[PDB]
Amino acid sequence: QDVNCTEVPVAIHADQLTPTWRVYSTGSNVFQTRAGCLIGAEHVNNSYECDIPIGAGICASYQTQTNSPGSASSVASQSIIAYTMSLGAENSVAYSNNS
Amino acid sequence: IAIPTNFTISVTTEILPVSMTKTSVDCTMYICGDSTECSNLLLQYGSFCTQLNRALTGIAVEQDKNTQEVFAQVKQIYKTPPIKDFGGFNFSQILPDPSKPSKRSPIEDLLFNKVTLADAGFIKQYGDCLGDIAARDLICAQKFNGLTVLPPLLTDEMIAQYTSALLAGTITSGWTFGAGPALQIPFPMQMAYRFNGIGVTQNVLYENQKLIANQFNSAIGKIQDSLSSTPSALGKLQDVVNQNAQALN
Amino acid sequence: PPLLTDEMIAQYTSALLAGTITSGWTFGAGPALQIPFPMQMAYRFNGIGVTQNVLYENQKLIANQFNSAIGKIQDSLSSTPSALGKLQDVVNQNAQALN
Amino acid sequence: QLIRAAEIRASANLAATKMSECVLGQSKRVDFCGKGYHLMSFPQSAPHGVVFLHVTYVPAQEKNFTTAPAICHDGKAHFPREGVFVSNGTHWFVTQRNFYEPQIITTDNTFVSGNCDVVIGIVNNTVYDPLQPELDSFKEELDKYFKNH
Amino acid sequence: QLIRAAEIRASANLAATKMSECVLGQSKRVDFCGKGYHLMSFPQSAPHGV
Amino acid sequence: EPQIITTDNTFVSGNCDVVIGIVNNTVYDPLQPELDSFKEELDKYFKNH
Repeated sequence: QDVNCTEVPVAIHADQLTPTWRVYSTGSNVFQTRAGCLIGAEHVNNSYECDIPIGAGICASYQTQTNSPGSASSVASQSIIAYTMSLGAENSVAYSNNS
Repeated sequence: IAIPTNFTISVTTEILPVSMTKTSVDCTMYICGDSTECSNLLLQYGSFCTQLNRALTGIAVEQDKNTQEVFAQVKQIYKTPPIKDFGGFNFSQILPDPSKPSKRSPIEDLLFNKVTLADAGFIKQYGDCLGDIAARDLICAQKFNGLTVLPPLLTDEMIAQYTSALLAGTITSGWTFGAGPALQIPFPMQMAYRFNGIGVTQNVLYENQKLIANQFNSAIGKIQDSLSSTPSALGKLQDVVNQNAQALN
Repeated sequence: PPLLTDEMIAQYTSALLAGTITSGWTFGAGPALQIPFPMQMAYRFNGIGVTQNVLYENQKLIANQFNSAIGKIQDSLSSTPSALGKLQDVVNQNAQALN
Repeated sequence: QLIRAAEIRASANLAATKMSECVLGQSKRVDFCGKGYHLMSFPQSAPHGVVFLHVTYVPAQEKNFTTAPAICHDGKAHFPREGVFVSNGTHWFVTQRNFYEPQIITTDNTFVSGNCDVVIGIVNNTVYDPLQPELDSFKEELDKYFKNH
Repeated sequence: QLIRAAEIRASANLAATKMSECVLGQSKRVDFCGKGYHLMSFPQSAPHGV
Repeated sequence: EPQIITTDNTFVSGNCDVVIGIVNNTVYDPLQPELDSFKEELDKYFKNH
């Protein structure tokens, strides 16, 4: 939180820590949000209902991405996805002046 | 007796705060800074810091709950029809404005420009306090001491979209919107329904439709005039912001 | 000291009573429109689902009841002690805290 | 902060109640949302708050008139179904309560209840039956048939 | 004092609602103003209340 | 629950020159057909006899 996150990689004093935690210090999945940045979440460009609220309109969920690992992996490898939440089903009432 | 022979349709404004600023405090960093001796000493007082963090987190989550309860009452997002012919009732004064990037109605624009937020709506600090984007003296001085402002879950754009949905539902469907399926109804007949609701016959509207529309439009315009002119109109929201800022200071 | 004196609150209550008695519910929605009080009670009977005539054909009786009821209230206050319990409890709490 | 959050929770609950009862419906609760009879309401977002524009109906330009609670005709007491008996000095009409729309007193806009000895202030006037003139229209035809032929 | 002041504000808000809904009008919501079908309410002043 | 537009489920106010969107149709009065029922009897009496 409140870190860009160009600081995070070694700002935790990663030298004297465990490699397991350092796995979450860097990676291909680094997403910038107004609530800081998110490590370990894939940013999808489509919207769902809010499952886990991160903040500033960004929510996170655990979804069957059905990506290349999805096609390859039998389990259809499920990851954590970060998305912009959708307010609700979109509708338009057929308004007329004599209907 | 005394029976009125005419009417005025009046638009009045009511302002209600819905949420505070989501604030969190690192108890250990406030009390002890970076000293390890003070932290070890503070470990001897028990779970006071955990209690304080729990209470502040409860408040923070409650703020999002408040906003959701107020604004997320609508099941579905509605659009007003492209052709905006509502029998003389204008509404191009409270509906979203496509030209502006924010997609806010003009009244919403005036309202957002009258509450300064006390510069308390900033979270990140690096890059030299975001290159002065976040007010240095207040925000950075506060949060160097473990005092952070968390961002709300719903953005301003999302709250504006919820409001637009509510207006679209009201204009295109009436109250059927909120009791089940949305049922379209021409707006003059909606106003006639509502006239029946207050004890006035339908014909009083259909035989005065132009006058009623003109009065409604003029009142809506006067609302912006008053908000733009009248000082301290949004006093309550500013009071909330000022109280939070003063407590943190 | 409070901003509004007891005399001023009493004046406000007198204004509300006069408005109600002389104009029904009209003075809370716009101009105060005078209406004979029996017609007020007829309207208020219609509001609770009882036809107008029921009032007019029983006016005297209804009046006699209303007046009597008011008297009883005074008695229930003059005789029964601890009737104003809530206000006394507020005063007692404040006094005990200050002590 | 806990106390202030409780206060803001009260405000947010009130705001949600107003959103339900004034934007999503029409409220009969006087002064709950708007001064005057509430027609509708429109919400607007403000920083950390909501602004409701309450559109209400305020009567204006009232004139005095004289009133009675019932009309005695043919020994029967007539009361208005939905309206008031109103007099403009000479003639008696029935008008809806919140807007002056005078109408002739007929059996369609009045109902009978008892004789006119029990109601205080009952006045004398004619109640027009829309069926008698229609019947007479061809009772005249009968008279013409039996007099001119 | 702050907690007690929050409690009285809730009684004053309730009192204001009763003033509006029962003195300035006729209320259909039940048991809000009295027991039975509400006809009309009258306000009176008490040293710190109504 | 569709019903026929009659003079018992409608009320009259003014002439159809001020309401926007008014449409033409017959409003059925229950008394006219019944009265015509024996107006025909009158016509029969005064024409066939």
